[PDB]
Amino acid sequence: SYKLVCYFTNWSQDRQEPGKFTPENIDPFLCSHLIYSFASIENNKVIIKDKSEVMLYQTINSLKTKNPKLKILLSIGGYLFGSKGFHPMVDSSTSRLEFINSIILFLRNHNFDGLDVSWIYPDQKENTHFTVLIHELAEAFQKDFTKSTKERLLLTVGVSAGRQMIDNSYQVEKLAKDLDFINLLSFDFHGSWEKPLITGHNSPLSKGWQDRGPSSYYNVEYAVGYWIHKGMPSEKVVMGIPTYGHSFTLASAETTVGAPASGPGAAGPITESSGFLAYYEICQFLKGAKITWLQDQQVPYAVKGNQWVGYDDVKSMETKVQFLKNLNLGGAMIWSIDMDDFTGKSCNQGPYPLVQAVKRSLGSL
Ligand SMILES: CC(=O)N[C@@H]1[C@@H](O)[C@H](O[C@@H]2O[C@H](CO)[C@@H](O)[C@H](O)[C@H]2NC(C)=O)[C@@H](CO)O[C@H]1O
Repeated sequence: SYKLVCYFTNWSQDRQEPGKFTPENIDPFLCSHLIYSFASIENNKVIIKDKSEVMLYQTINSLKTKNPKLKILLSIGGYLFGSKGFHPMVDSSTSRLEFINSIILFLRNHNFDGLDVSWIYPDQKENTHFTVLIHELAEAFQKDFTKSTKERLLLTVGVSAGRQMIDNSYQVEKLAKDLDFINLLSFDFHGSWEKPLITGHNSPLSKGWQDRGPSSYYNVEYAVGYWIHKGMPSEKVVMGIPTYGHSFTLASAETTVGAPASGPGAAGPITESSGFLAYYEICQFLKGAKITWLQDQQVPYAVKGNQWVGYDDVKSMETKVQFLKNLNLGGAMIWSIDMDDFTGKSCNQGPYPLVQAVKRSLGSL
């Protein structure tokens, strides 16, 4: 039994085609779990800020009628929300209790199966707050189940794949008791924010030939091994796989991993954010590009003109699924299905080429 946990986002609705996504684009049988990104916190209570909020509820109810086994979770956190978003809610047990009670009511009222807490990232400063918040949610969800005729609300967390951040942020053995599973954020290993500013892959499975010492932690295999080492049962690790890539503008003629970059890559036409591209943008980028498969890191990168893009393709999906099966992981998580070529129109490999390849690979005996 493997999970396929699929994040989708509430900002993809604002994009033009072929990136214009709403919950109606969701195939109810594509994933085992869907996670809505992201809720907000107002007056210490959970809400959803989304012009299409009430239509989301319609889709939730429709999806769960079509596939009664489907679980749909609500996520709070994400990069933009940061640590600031969790204040003032986390500042006392009183304000945290307001929040936890709001969560139970909201999830039940709106037919959600659970909560994902994706705090990006606690670090030293918020380690205690994150830990207590998770512990209090877990306890409250259990108490609520003790009294309910309904299923216990699930509790998951999106967590760092970086060793140092993991060490600083988490009390892993406690997290292993409190969480149903972790959504391991095994991507954003490299990108245009790095100093020195050199090319590197978003989500390498394995270490680079040039990696030594601390740089040898910056890959998926290491991250998964580290979480397990720290006490997370392998079956509670749901390994994140990205459907976006990180891009660089090259500073010289050199086009290899670790070549100098002047900055992020050119923004994609649809996502309009220099430094990343959705898969449906990558399929356009690849026309006229030279693609290299890294034998050391087991992932591709492509170069065209002065642009360098490290991304994940169908070969990477099948490779990463074989790896997670070999390590007895709980499944795969996707960030995010609304950046796969969900329409099928860009890549000409049918709808959701990456996620279908994950599903097919997971299901293959
Ligand atoms: C589950 C989780 O918390 N994922 C994080 C995401 O927040 C982050 O994606 C980024 O989210 C921002 C909002 O917080 C978006 O504005 C931004 O477009 C988005 N970037 C991409 C490429 O999807 C992802 C990926 O970096 O990982 C975590 O950091």
